[PDB]
Amino acid sequence: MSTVDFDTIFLNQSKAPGRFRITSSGLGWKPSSQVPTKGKTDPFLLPSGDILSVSWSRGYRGWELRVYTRNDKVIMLDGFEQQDFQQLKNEIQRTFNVNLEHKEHSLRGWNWGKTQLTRAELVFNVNNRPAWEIPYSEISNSNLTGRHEISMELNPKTVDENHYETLGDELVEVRLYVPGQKSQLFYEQLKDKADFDTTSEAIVSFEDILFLTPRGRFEISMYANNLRLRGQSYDYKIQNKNVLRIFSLPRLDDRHHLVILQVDPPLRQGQTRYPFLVMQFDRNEELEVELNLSDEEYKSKYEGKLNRSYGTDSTYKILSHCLRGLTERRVI
Amino acid sequence: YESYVRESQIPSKVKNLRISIDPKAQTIILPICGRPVPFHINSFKNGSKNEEGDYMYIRLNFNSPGMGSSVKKTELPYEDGDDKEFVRSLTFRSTNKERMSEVFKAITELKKTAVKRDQERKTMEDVVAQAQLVEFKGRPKKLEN
Repeated sequence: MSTVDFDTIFLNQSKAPGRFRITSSGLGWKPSSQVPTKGKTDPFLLPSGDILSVSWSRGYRGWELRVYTRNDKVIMLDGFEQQDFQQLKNEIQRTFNVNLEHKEHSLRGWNWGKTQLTRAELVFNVNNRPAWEIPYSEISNSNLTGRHEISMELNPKTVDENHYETLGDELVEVRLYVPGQKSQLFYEQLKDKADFDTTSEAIVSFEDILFLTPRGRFEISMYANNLRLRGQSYDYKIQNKNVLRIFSLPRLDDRHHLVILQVDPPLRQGQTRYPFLVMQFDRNEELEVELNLSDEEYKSKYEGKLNRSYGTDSTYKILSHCLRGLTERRVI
Repeated sequence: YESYVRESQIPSKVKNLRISIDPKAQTIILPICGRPVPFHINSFKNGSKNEEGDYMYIRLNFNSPGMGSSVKKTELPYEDGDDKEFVRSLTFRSTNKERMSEVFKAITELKKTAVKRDQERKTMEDVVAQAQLVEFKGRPKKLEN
């Protein structure tokens, strides 16, 4: 029985090379014994009955063999040479009766196209060619971020007792823009496919705040240890310790209210800096906000510093109280 | 515009499963699930870098319709299409902070060089190719200082 084997093959973007083997019972992959990989040394085995289809395409480390399973999982094997294609094609056809499909990918560098939800992967097509595909098993969560905007979070692969160390830069989040009255139907189908569960983060967020300095509009997301300013062109992370002083000052126009943060070290945009952040509120702007905190964490850490819910009071008062409670700085 | 025509054109430096930049082709190759996906600097819009913990989370934004780039309607960085869907942003993380900061600087520099070259072209575009000035074969009349 001619066992065909390939050395230097990587499984699912593994850091360690392994030996790949084709047998009448299925596919086998085993890590090469030369790397101390804190990790089970157990061979990966895929039964012949679980193989649905196999595609051949360009990967990072040479050519990639992508195996589609009947259980809607995608297995990626990378590290093949271009010459291996003829041997692999003949052996896969002989052993599994499956055609090895050659899949050419779009290299145009365009960020527009059509998404296509295939059984096991989300495919992005550019000029009728696949630019990239994401297996549904790699998608952790999906969330509608606007009327035409879909954000997909990908499982950050850190340390799991069942996965080989990954080598390189990891994709964490993909945002798609789907025009037309269409993004909600696209989201529903994707969400239903893998039962994605929505999550909520950030103790409190304030959207669309006008800053006079730096000039622009920013979302303010507050955390236990840090404040985030999210701006179209600039994201800032300020530690609560770096906030020296909070000023809450009425403007003489008797229509706007100023909230001013002194930050050390001063924020930077290039040459000159921003030691003071100047926010401008309308006095008639009212906001209702519930804190994203568990009842046990609220009672233990924030009782008497923050309110569990703020009623419909002026936005600048709620913001000034939240800043006081999280930074422990007195409002002037 | 186009990043690569053949897979051979993609540099051999790509073998690292990391973000590789090709200044010659103005291309930002991004590792999407083991795929060397090229993204032309023209399609790229703006970038935001945030070092969260040990990983450096860099969100690379791309041109998307709806109050996007300041470029006039006359020239669009994408082809017109109501049925066209767009990659609006990709966020990557890395344990190596220094290299990831250098990669971000090099993407930003490549964009600045591309915009400068396009401005220089436009300052020469509507300019009609003029005839060559014919020098006077004697002592020319001149105004000094």
